[PDB]
Parts: sequence; structure tokens; C-alpha cells
Amino acid sequence: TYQVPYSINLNGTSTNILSNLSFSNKPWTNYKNLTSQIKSVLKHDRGISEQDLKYAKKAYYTVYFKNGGKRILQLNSKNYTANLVHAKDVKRIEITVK
Amino acid sequence: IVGGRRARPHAWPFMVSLQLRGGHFCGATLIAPNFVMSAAHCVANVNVRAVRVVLGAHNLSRREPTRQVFAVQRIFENGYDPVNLLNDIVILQLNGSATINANVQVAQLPAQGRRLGNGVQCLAMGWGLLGRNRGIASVLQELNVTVVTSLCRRSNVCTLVRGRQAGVCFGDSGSPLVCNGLIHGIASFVRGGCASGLYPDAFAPVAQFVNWIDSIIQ
Amino acid sequence: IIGGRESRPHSRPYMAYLQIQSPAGQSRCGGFLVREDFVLTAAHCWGSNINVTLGAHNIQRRENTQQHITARRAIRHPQYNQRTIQNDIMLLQLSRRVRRNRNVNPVALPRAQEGLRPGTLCTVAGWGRVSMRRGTDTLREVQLRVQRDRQCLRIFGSYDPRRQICVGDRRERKAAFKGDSGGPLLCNNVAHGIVSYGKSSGVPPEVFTRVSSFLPWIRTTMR
Ligand SMILES: *[C@@H]1O[C@H](CO[C@@H]2O[C@@H](C)[C@@H](O)[C@@H](O)[C@@H]2O)[C@@H](O[C@@H]2O[C@H](CO)[C@@H](O[C@@H]3O[C@H](CO)[C@@H](O)[C@H](O)[C@@H]3O)[C@H](O)[C@H]2NC(C)=O)[C@H](O)[C@H]1NC(C)=O
Ligand SMILES: *[C@@H]1O[C@H](CO[C@@H]2O[C@@H](C)[C@@H](O)[C@@H](O)[C@@H]2O)[C@@H](O[C@@H]2O[C@H](CO)[C@@H](O)[C@H](O)[C@H]2NC(C)=O)[C@H](O)[C@H]1NC(C)=O
Ligand SMILES: *[C@@H]1O[C@H](CO)[C@@H](O)[C@H](O)[C@H]1NC(C)=O
Repeated sequence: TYQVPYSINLNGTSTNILSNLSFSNKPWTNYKNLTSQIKSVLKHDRGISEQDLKYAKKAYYTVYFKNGGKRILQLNSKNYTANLVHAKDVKRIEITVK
Repeated sequence: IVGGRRARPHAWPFMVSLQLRGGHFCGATLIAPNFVMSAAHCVANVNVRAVRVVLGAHNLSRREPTRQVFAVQRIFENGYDPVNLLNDIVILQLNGSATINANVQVAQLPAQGRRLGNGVQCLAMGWGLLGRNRGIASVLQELNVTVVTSLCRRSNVCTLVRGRQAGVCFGDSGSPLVCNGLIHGIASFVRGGCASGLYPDAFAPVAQFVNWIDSIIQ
Repeated sequence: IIGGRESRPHSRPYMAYLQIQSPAGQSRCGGFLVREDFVLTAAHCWGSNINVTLGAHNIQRRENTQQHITARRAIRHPQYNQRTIQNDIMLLQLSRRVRRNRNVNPVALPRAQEGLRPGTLCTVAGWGRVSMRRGTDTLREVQLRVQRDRQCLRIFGSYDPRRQICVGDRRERKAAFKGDSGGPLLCNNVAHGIVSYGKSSGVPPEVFTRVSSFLPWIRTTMR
């Protein structure tokens, strides 16, 4: 029921699809779960694997919040802030690899 | 909190739940009748006007007459760096003053600059996830932990539960770390996952900001 | 569609709006009717479940011209490469044949190896976003210029002129954008291209799949 648009920019290319992450009936998420879902759509949409990310030049995603701020998360970082985040506060997610 | 136990009701009357859209998302500590202290990243990206500050709670799933609820009037930060997760502390001035009683009391802070050595025995607490399949805690949880300095930055207080997989989890951000009766830490970030058993949990080091905190609550 | 205008309702009766179910969520694409039982689109629009809506103008409205049909097969090109976005073409076999009329009928495909000379003005249509902040509920369209291959070779490392078309003058703020994938590039009322990818900004040129290069696979698959 909860959805958040995302896009993937890989090596300077982005398909013209309009895609969303579903959060079903569970709007409360966290950055560990979110990084996991971002890695899954990276694998499923553009065939990008964990090794690919491990050795990528740059690999991050930017969460844009509807209030207007943003937060940048490194795909190769294992540090996660311990807070819960509500899906309805997120405007969009932009994924950048290389 | 993963691997913890239920707190007895109102054992920690300075413990605060921050709530948005009806749900707990971060903890906090009452540090004066009209000021609470939490992690900067908890509110860096939220509509501060929508946050409810809930004092005197124990079981969040139940109606509790002991609760006192406030709004946030103003926020104060102290150089928060979201790239490096440095200075992860915020003070929220409430729209009123709490009524102090057995269930709602102000916490005690350490002196400026006091560092904790390896092995100090502390207590973490919070309403965060009980696990990666078990869900968010309704009753306040508590957990015995030990201060460690290996695999920790000098700009954090880090803690570990040695010998089993337990630690703070998502939703525990902003909650206090209690050591010898004083709030020495504000839960900030975990490494790899909750309760890894290898990497310590990282708290913002309250003792480093005591002079600033005093300048704010005055 | 960036920099375009509202289409005249039902002026493009081959246009298909696709609702796609994926593991992580839902997607939206375009496509176009090429026979009463087949829709052509981009392979990166594939998902485990796809609903096709034909005969639409405002897709956020329940219109009586609309025919909703499930895709019973979604056939990606066998050499489709998700990472490089090569061989980005997919055929959708509809679970039932469409009821052909004025609001729903197929569009012609080109000849094999048919030229699309640089400078040719074509039209693309879709229900995609119109800026990095706003979308549309009704079909929009824009005219774009076929580019010389060198305009994309200097930008896109997996661009292949044998399989793809370079489209859109950089100096015009006109492009297909998010949600327009799979829609047709129309030149002379023949579908020569399929919206595929570009730069994340939306700044042209962008890359279309070249339909004429895949005519043998298209005909084989539909037989
Ligand atoms: C788990 O942690 C609890 C609580 O920890 C203590 O309080 C926190 C709020 C922080 O300030 C921590 O830094 C601090 O260590 C420990 O509880 C404490 O246990 C000790 C005994 O191990 C108690 O002292 C005894 O109390 C009894 C009365 O029951 C006396 O008869 C004894 O002479 C002695 O004084 C202490 O009172 C108790 N504190 C609290 C607040 O309950 C607990 O020991 C610890 N467990 C483990 C296994 O580490
Ligand atoms: C201080 O603010 C509290 C909290 O207000 C609620 O939370 C805010 C985030 C925002 O959503 C407000 O619109 C909410 O009302 C006030 O508590 C409410 O007060 C009203 C009026 O007195 C009362 O009807 C509600 O029941 C209260 N809600 C709760 C949850 O207690 C409080 O009144 C404010 N105090 C002062 C002095 O301004
Ligand atoms: C397709 O439509 C059916 C019936 O309306 C619905 O159950 C299903 O969820 C839809 N699938 C997609 C991908 O939109």
C-alpha cells in the first residue's frame, strides 16, 4: 500500500521506466532493510551484484524526504543509524553506481 | 533492544519515546523539565512540528494515565555531521514543562570530558525492534552491556554484550546509556546489523557535550 | 514526456499503458499494439505480472474506451542484457485478442534495415513524468530529431547503431522520461523505435531500440 519511487543511474545510464519500492502494509522501515531492498532492485533491474558494488568507483543512494531534505547512504557501508523511518515521509530514492 | 529483558514499570523515569504518525521511531532522555536530549539523526530529516514527545510511558501499546505528552518548540544541534556520524546529539525544547513525579524525572549527566574505560558495566534501554523477525517492543526493554574501545572510534562510547548476540536495534536511536547512574551515551549507530556479536554499538559521548548542554538548558 | 503537449484523445490508438508487478514493487511503462494479440515494449519493463490497458487517454480515469487485458506471455529478447541495456525489446502476448476499433488498432512496423536518416523529425508519446518533480494523468507527445550516431557514441559506451537509434537534439529541452519506456518512436506513422534509456537528468540525446534490427525475431516470436 506504501510506495516510494526510485531510479537507478548506472555508469551514467538510466532506463525510462517509472519504478517504485513497495512497503505493503508496513510503512516503518530502517536503513538496514532499505539498503537490502536497494541492493535487490540493483540486482533485479540492472544485473548489478554484491561484488560489482564492492569494487565500484562510487556506490550510494540518496533518500529525498518530502519536507525537502535528503540523506546519502553508502551501499558499501555497514554502519546504520538505529532509527525507524516512515515510508510516507520519503519523496523518492535515487541510486547511483559508478 | 535484542536479547534484553523487560524493565520493571517506571524504573527509568527519564526515558522518552519520540513518536510520529502514532508510532515510536526514536528514544530520548528528559534532561530538564522542558528539554529532552536525543540523537541528531533522529530528527535531521523529519517534520519537527509533527513529533510528539511522550514522557512517563512503559507499555506503548496500552493507554497509560502516567504519560505526559508534549510538542517540540525548538531544536538545538551541536555541529552534527551526517556523513561521518559525528556530534550525533540534539536538544529539543518542549512546548511546556513536565510535572515531576515518581514516573517522570530528570536524568543525571556526567561532568564535561569524563571518559569511560574498557570494561565499565552499563545499562542500555529502549523500545526498538526485538529482532529481525519479532518486531518492535511494546514494553520498555533493558540490557546489560560493557564499554569497549576496540572496533570503536575515539569520538564514540561503544558497548558490547560479550558471549552472546545482543545489542540495541532500530528504534533505539536516541535512547540513553546509563553507567554508574549517569547518562554517558545516546544510541547512535550499529555496525553490520543488530546484535552482530562482533562490532560494538556506538553511542554519542554525552560527557563530551556537557558544557554545551548546560549552555542550552541554562 | 518532457517538453511536449497533451495528445489529442485517442489520436494514437496503438498506445498501451503497462502496470508491472516486480519482487520489490510496481512499475509503469508504455508499449504499442502491433497485432490484435501482441504488444511491443522494452525488455526492462518485464515483471512477473503485467496488466495492459489499451484505448486510454486519462489512465487515472475509468474510461469506457479502455480494454484491460493481462499479458499471458512476456517474451524478453533472449540476448537482453540488463546491465548494458542491449537487445532491450519484449513482446507481450495478450491473454485475449483485442476488439479492434477506432480507439484500439495496431501500428505498422518498418522494413528490414530501413534507414532513419539523421535530422528526421519523429514523434514519441507516453504517460511518463514531465519533469523531475511532476507527472501526468493523460497521454502526452513530443517531436524529436534523429541524431547522428556520433552524438551518442561520445556519451554512451554500450550504444550500438546496429541495434539502437540516437534521438533528440541536446539543444532542445524535449525527451522521453520516466514511465515512457517501451513507447514507440513514430516516423511516417511507422514505429521505428522503442523508448529505452538516457541520462538520469533527461538531457538529450537518448537511446531507442531500433525496431528494424529485430524484425526477424519479432516475426518468429509472433508465429
Ligand atoms: C545488570 O545491570 C544491573 C543494573 O546496573 C547498574 O545500574 C545501572 C542503572 C547502571 O548505573 C549500571 O552502571 C549499574 O551497574 C545490575 O544491577 C545491580 O546489581 C548489583 C549486584 O550485582 C546490585 O548491588 C547489590 O544490591 C543488593 C540488593 O539487591 C545488595 O544486597 C548488595 O550488597 C549490592 O549492593 C545493584 O543494586 C544493582 N543495581 C540496580 C540498579 O539494580 C546487575 O548486577 C547487572 N547484572 C549483570 C549480570 O551484569
Ligand atoms: C504542547 O503540545 C502538546 C502536544 O500537541 C500534540 O502534538 C503535536 C505534535 C501536534 O500534533 C499538536 O497538534 C497535538 O495536539 C499539547 O497536547 C495537546 O493539547 C491539546 C490542547 O490542550 C489537547 O486537546 C490534546 O489532548 C493534547 N494532546 C496530547 C497528545 O496530549 C499541549 O496542550 C501543548 N501545551 C502547551 C502549553 O502548548
Ligand atoms: C492486474 O489486474 C488484476 C485485476 O484487476 C489485479 O489483481 C492485479 O494486481 C493487477 N496486476 C498488476 C501488475 O497491475
